Amino acid sequence: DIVMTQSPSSLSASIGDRVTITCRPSQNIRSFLNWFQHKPGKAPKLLIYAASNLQSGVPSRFSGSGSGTEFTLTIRSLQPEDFATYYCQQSYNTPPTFGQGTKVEIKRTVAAPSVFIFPPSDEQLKSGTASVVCLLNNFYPREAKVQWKVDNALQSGNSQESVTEQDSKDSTYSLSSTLTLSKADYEKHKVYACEVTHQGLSSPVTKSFNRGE
Amino acid sequence: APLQLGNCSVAGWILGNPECELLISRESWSYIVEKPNPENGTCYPGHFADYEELREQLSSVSSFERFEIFPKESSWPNHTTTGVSASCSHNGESSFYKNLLWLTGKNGLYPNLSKSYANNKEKEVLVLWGVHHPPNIGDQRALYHKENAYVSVVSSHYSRKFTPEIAKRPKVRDQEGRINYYWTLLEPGDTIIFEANGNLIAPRYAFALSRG
Amino acid sequence: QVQLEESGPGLVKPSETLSLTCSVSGVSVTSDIYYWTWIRQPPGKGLEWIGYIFYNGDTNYNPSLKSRVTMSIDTSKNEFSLRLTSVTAADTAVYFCARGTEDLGYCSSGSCPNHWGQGTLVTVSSASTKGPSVFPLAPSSSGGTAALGCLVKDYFPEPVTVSWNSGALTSGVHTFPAVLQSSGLYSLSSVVTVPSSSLGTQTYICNVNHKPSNTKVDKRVEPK
Repeated sequence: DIVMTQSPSSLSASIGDRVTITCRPSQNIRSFLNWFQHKPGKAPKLLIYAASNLQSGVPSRFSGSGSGTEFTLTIRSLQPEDFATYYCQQSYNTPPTFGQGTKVEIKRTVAAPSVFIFPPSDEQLKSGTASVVCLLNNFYPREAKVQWKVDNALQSGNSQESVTEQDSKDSTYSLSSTLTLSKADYEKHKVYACEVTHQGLSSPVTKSFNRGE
Repeated sequence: APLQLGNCSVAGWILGNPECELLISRESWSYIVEKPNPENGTCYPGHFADYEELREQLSSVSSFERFEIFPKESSWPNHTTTGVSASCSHNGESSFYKNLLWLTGKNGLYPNLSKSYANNKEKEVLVLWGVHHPPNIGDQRALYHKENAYVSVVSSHYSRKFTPEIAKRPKVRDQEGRINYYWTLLEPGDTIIFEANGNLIAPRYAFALSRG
Repeated sequence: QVQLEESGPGLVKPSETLSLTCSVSGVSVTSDIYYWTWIRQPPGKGLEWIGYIFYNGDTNYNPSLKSRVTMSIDTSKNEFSLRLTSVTAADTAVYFCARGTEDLGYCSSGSCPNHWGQGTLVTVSSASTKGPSVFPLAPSSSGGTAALGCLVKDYFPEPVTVSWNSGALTSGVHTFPAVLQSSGLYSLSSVVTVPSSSLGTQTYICNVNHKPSNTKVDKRVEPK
């Protein structure tokens, strides 16, 4: 019944930066406020309980402050592994209620992607579909343009992209782009190429194969 | 004449928090002045039983003297009473509440203890005590040498048996342990009896008082 | 020091009852100082607390959900459970079980769960399950590092899990978020980078596990 408003909903900050997330209950809740960290695919972890007590295993750069109707989690120097979504949770009246969360991403130095291309397997072609995959490995920033060309003719509408969550050690991203064609469409062409443009590359990088090689 | 509690909370002042001798020991008051956020209260984390009731019953007092109900140096010949905690640090060094004593093992043993106090003071006597909850079975044995321990406080109005609940908690001030604090009023004439073979945070000072 | 393993269908048809279990390891579900909680998170929204139960019997369920949820403890299996009746698409969520430790001085009763399981996804739908097809991304063309992978195509519902070499291989693995394809089925790739010098003599297998269709698929990835 007590409503939790966290701000901001999202932020980006560089390694070493001081990061601050605020939490506002819908009524005064004294010190009965906890902070949780949720790293990708992992069990949520209690970081700070009863407003300011650092929980075991939590690094001392994390600190919680405030009471009453304004609360703050501060990270005094951001590290790559602190990528997570953070939540406040009031423990003042039941049911325990949570803020919508603050997703924290890191800002790091530019890193150009390594590019790899994968042709479709023979097994898949008997099923009538051809997936051609292009991989951009370990780069930062997340922004990247991936264009497909079939016999040097630009493709649209027949590819999908997917991006991994930010890596917990080196703060890079990885990206897949998948060109899907019917087997019949796939056999009309010879040269398949993925062309990647990214801030870390002085000019665009093209990887290619010739069908049946 | 009102009673200022400074930077302390009613819990801290009445327990004898080390950061709470601060303040002008007073003998009488009408109402109790307390900051909404007091920083030094239950220095060792834990739940203070029936706290709002105690604040009301103490809201109005006409006479108030502290006195040593179980003297530190003669009551506990078979137990170590020196134990201190970094959670209750005065000036930097570890310490403890002045009005309670952390009884712990002595010579490798924690004998069954039982001490009593009869009210002869012609005033209501306020008696506080704690029960310690360690976070794992290693701590329980280290402090009290028994895994199954009990505390039983019994008077004419009070009759409770505490068994320590031993398990992991969230950390308040780096402590996983808890001490739960308890309190009863002692009628002029009544007698309170403590029995335990572990975990008793025994009273040391109590208070005689009246309310008008 | 305590483990909380969640289990359950993955797919529930609308109006039917969702059941989940949390198998508890490392402490006894009969210790009366702890309580056991379920929490959920609908896709793209916040966390919503479901309730707590103490072994001694005191329970409390979120008033928004109190008329549809019950929880229970099975001492024989060291488990506790959630039952949610008459589900709709609004009940599609990742469900977390959690343990809490009673501490009334710093928390109200049953309200500070401090050990969570990692969660199990439940999708409410009346479409049926379909297990994935798994295809190799065979290495071929690259500069001291080789890349290889598995394409995990055409499954539903979410989620699949991917390990490499039965969990022995973890450095260098990237498993991409699934994308919903135009067929209404999901697709993803899992890739890994390894030393090129290893491809002739080291074996690589991706292990794809899809609980909703109760299917498990191993695929061996060979060079070219």
